[PDB]
Amino acid sequence: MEKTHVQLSLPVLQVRDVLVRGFGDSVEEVLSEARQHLKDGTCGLVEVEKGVLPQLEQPYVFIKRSDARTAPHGHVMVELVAELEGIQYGRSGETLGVLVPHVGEIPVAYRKVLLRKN
Ligand SMILES: O=C(O)Cc1csc2ccccc12
Repeated sequence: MEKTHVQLSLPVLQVRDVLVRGFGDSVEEVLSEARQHLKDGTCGLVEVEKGVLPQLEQPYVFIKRSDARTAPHGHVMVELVAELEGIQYGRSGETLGVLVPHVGEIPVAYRKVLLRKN
């Protein structure tokens, strides 16, 4: 069945290339859709710098580090946290980036993660 964590290599996208700038319209929807796109191989990652979040659509889905002691098989352990109007749904570690749908944009790198599914 579904293991608790899955190894994934996520394409890193530049913010100005992203065509679909979020996963939906509520905290529960964006987390659900993020998880579905991760399962389908159609999720990208944008690294957060000044100017990035105002160019994307709320609610946001972040991947954040879930454990800063080890990174098994060269993949950092992460979990999902959503944000709407400055309030976060989950508490976790440092942000690795914001997740968005991937619809064919050309990435600039890949980020290896070990994702906690739920
Ligand atoms: O391990 C799998 O084949 C399933 C899977 C890959 S990414 C993700 C995200 C949420 C729920 C399930 C999954």
